[PDB]
Amino acid sequence: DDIQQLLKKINELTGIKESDTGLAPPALWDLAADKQTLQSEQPLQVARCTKIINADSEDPKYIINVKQFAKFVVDLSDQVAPTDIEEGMRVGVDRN
Amino acid sequence: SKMNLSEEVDLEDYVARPDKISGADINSICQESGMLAVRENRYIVLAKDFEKAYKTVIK
Amino acid sequence: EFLHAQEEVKRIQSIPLVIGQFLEAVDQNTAIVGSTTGSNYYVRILSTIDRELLKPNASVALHKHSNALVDVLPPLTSDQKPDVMYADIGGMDIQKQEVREAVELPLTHFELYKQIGIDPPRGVLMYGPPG
Amino acid sequence: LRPGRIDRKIEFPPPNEEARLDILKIHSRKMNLTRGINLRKIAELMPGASGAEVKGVCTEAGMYALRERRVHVTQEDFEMAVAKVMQKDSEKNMSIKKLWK
Amino acid sequence: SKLPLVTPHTQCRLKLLKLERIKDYLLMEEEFIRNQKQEEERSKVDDLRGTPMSVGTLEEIIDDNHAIVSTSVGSEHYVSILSFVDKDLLEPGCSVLLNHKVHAVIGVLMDDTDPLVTVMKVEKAPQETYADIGGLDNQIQEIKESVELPLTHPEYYEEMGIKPPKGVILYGPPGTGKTLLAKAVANQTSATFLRVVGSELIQKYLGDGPKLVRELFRVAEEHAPSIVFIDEIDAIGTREIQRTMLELLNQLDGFDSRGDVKVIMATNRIETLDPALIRPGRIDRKIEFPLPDEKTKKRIFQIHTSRMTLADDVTLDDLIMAKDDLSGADIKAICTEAGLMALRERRMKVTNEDFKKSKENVLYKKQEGTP
Amino acid sequence: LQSVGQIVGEVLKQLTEEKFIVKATNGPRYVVGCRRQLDKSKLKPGTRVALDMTTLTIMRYLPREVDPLVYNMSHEDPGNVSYSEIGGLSEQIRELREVIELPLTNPELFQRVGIIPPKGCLLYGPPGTGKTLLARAVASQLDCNF
Amino acid sequence: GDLVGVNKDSYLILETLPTEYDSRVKAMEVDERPTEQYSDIGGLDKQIQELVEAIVLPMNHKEKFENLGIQPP
Amino acid sequence: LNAKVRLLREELQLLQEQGSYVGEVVRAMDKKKVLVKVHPEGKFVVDVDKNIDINDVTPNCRVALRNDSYTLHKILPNKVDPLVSLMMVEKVPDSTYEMIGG
Amino acid sequence: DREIQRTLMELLNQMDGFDTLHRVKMIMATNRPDTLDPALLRP
Ligand SMILES: Nc1ncnc2c1ncn2[C@@H]1O[C@H](COP(=O)(O)OP(=O)(O)OP(=O)(O)O)[C@@H](O)[C@H]1O
Ligand SMILES: Nc1ncnc2c1ncn2[C@@H]1O[C@H](COP(=O)(O)OP(=O)(O)O)[C@@H](O)[C@H]1O
Ligand SMILES: Nc1ncnc2c1ncn2[C@@H]1O[C@H](COP(=O)(O)OP(=O)(O)O)[C@@H](O)[C@H]1O
Ligand SMILES: [Mg+2]
Repeated sequence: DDIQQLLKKINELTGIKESDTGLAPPALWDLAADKQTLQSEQPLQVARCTKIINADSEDPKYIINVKQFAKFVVDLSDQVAPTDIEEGMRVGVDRN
Repeated sequence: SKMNLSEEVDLEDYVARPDKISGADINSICQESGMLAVRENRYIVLAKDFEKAYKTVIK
Repeated sequence: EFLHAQEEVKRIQSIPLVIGQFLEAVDQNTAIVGSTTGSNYYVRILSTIDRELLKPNASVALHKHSNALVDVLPPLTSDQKPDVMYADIGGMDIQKQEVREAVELPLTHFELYKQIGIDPPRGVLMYGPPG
Repeated sequence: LRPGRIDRKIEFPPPNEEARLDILKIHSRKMNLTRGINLRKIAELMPGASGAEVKGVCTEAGMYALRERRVHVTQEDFEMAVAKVMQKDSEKNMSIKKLWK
Repeated sequence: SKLPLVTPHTQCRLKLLKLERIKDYLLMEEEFIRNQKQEEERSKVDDLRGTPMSVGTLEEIIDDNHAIVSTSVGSEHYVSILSFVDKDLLEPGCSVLLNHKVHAVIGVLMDDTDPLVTVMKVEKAPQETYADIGGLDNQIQEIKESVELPLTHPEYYEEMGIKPPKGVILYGPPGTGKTLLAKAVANQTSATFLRVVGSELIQKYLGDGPKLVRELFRVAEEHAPSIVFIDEIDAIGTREIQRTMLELLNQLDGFDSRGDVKVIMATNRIETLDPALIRPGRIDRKIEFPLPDEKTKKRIFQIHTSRMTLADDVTLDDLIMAKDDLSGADIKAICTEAGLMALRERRMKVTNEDFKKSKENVLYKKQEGTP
Repeated sequence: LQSVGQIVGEVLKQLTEEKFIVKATNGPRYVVGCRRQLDKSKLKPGTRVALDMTTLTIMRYLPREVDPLVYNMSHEDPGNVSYSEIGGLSEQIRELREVIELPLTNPELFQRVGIIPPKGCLLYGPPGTGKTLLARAVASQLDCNF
Repeated sequence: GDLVGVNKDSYLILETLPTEYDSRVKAMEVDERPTEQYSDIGGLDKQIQELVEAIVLPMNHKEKFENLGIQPP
Repeated sequence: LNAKVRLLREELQLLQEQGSYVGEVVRAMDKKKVLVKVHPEGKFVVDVDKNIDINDVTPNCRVALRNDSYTLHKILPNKVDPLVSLMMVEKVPDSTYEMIGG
Repeated sequence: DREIQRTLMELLNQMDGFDTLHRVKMIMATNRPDTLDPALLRP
């Protein structure tokens, strides 16, 4: 009985066994690049594209169907091009 | 009672008649007689309506 | 100053307030409530609320912003409601008496017949031709 | 029932005179009974009860009290109750002494 | 971890001494623990993943440090991966930590779903041992050659060029020690043990049969050295249930490479099983568990009544004799029933008559035929 | 463009003459008050009302939802089918017009007679005998809402 | 049952949209326009004629049918 | 009177604070980090506050959080309400040997 | 398959809610009346 109770005491003293998350070998990673990229880029949401309105082939106005959230009429950024996007296409969309 | 019926309706005939018809059959006869009365567009239920309803149903 | 303060306390539970359902109390000044938004929260109880009203399923009203429990709201399946009366029945007087003693009195006054100690009535049989 | 499996069996024959005495007492403990009752005659008059029907006889005596709006039970109430509790008089010529005699 | 094994069982000073040594070591552990940096790496990583951090599911990896991730609200997000996340630990379906504000992928959370096979992982194998099973010498050698030795010592088979046997069937009357031997071989080599007893893989849904087989073998592969014990293979083995058979057979000897997982199946009715299920190419070792003979029955009686306090008068041989009509499970029932008879009479120390009455009653618990 | 949309929602128990329980369509349950001037008697459990989406106060009790699914289920072309286009069903047309047309066209008959009109009719038969045609004709001929 | 683009916050309607059915429904639409000729079909001339007269003729003319008063198949 | 006024003032000041959510812990993962699942927000990892008594925090504790940053606040009473078992389980029944006769 | 039964329940309730005064009538058409639930068949 004393063996058992003091084994509980050992468990309490050593505490909960640590649970990790996976941070690779320490020498491999970081650099200021990670935090800079985190604070500088945009964590885009994912959407289905739909019904490229293309009302004039000048202001295309594509519809998107971001799943479980909403659907929006939206436009391209200054980077991507109309020939890049098609109907469907599973586009990526900025968050605000 | 909730229906209209005419003064010449003879309920005692159907009371005494032998056919062992049920209360649901009573309701069916009364609704069907009202329907016959409406069929002839007559706003009141006549004895002939009860006659036709009684023989139209049961056995 | 106490009149001012009590006026503010009253001003706390003014409309709009989000309705929710009361879960079991934690302490004298706080309890857990599940708002009708679906989410659950651990919320301070307004000390003005009378505690006896806090049944474990009571509908309550919370501050819209802070979710603060600030009010207690004062609280059939189908056409199962038959909507027919003894006046509508065609004079089944003997059956009327039999059924009325069989179920109606047990439904209305089963506590006295429990005082008898009998596990008050549970089942009656009705037999006869259809319709 | 094979030996490595479930280990024991217990038999529950129909209650005897003494068992009928207990069960009648236990289920009558809550019911308002009256002096002059003779429950032993009642237990003797119910041969081969299964126990549950003794809860039944108590229930029927109380129902006889209730339908008369009486909150007390007497010997006669139980005695006419037992008649309703017979229900085995529905045996008769069929198989009573032939075939499955 | 667990306490070591104390293997005197009679209450004697040796047992107390062993327990005292265990006590002393554990007290020194108490003393040691009671008798009592990387802040740069912390302030970098554990502060980039600023608390709180959410948990979501990785769907796909598109670039070297960019992944598609879902969350409990069902939304979908293309988000970068910071460099410290182990790429090879990241795959579709993996639970992933995310920064709360910008959803950044900040570490894989070790899986805590797939609960069915999660509990199916036994890990409680140490209740039995080769010592606990007696008399199955040839069967012990067969199972050792078949499932154990390839796991403990694959060296012989790789040197010889043999691809070792990797599927076994056990058959015989019930209570002869099939499940016992399975658990014992699970214990002797500490490769993890998975059990799933026959009809329990049969399911009402169209999917769950073959799906259950697939995830069972998937987890067996994931644990790598593992034992899969299909008890009562009969129920499935004797269109939908045949499809479950097809999936099990394909997972036994099919496409890909199965790896290190060993498969042991147990049946009472081997002759009734479908020949496809017993793939002579795959099921290359069939092991019979016949009813115990005299030497075996003596061994089983000895092991099971060993932990019992015994009187002088017990004539163990006369207990055995007979015509070998009782398996080991019946013998254990004899032991328990004799113990109960001894307890009824207030004997805390069993006698011969207890065993005699026990065997007579247990044998009375057999047969129903009059002629 | 300066205007802002109001939140729709069904209403429930009137706690007082001023505090009401609205239930925004697919949303939470609130306790709210009518604005200042709206009627209070007509605000009964089961009246669609608009809510100001800053204080959630009741304003502009709307008549009731049409649910454009239902709008499509009414404003659908049934065709020009007349009774003289259906053939061989004369008795069945008589029954259908007696159960569905006449109780609607002439309710006072059933009022005076006191008969509760049959609630509905069931049409059944092999595929392609006129059931759908029967319904089409009844729709195209009876000037009502179908 | 119309499709309108409204303000993301004030929810005022400021655009009228073409109705969208579903992505799968649009995937069902033929864009490649396959090329197998009628001459490539052998022996089926009676079946070819039946299918053509049933399908293509109502698309082509509608005059030969309406001059007869028949409902085209 | 002053005590009552102070009481009311502190009550209002606390009433300004929000509802702090309700969640249940799945696995403690070392000091200053513990995992907890909350209604459909989901499962989040959270740093414990100054009370820091994590070994008290058993899985399925029904622990309370912060409304912002979710910071652990206090353990709360346990969720028992075993209606899942109670549709079928008879708990500790009332049947007792004295009502058994014969 | 569940939602269909739960919806037939609501159809039953709304059908039984017909007070005598509404000028509302209803037609139902089917090719397999045998498959129809006998609940509807009740007067
Ligand atoms: N009595 C009739 N008089 C004229 N045309 C009829 C008659 N019966 C059937 N038809 C024709 O046959 C076709 C029957 O189509 P319809 O959809 O009405 O049949 P249905 O049996 O009610 O349908 P469903 O199979 O969908 O239950 C129509 O083209 C209709 O013109
Ligand atoms: N004595 C009666 N008086 C009036 N209506 C009756 C009577 N008996 C039956 N009905 C009619 O029968 C219907 C109820 O069916 P019912 O007869 O109770 O079914 P069951 O065949 O199971 O007895 C009611 O709509 C009612 O109109
Ligand atoms: N050779 C044996 N040695 C020790 N115990 C045995 C032996 N054979 C059977 N047993 C007893 O039988 C039980 C195991 O029965 P087993 O044959 O594994 O069940 P199953 O027939 O379901 O596979 C154990 O409790 C064990 O005590
Ligand atoms: Mg149709």
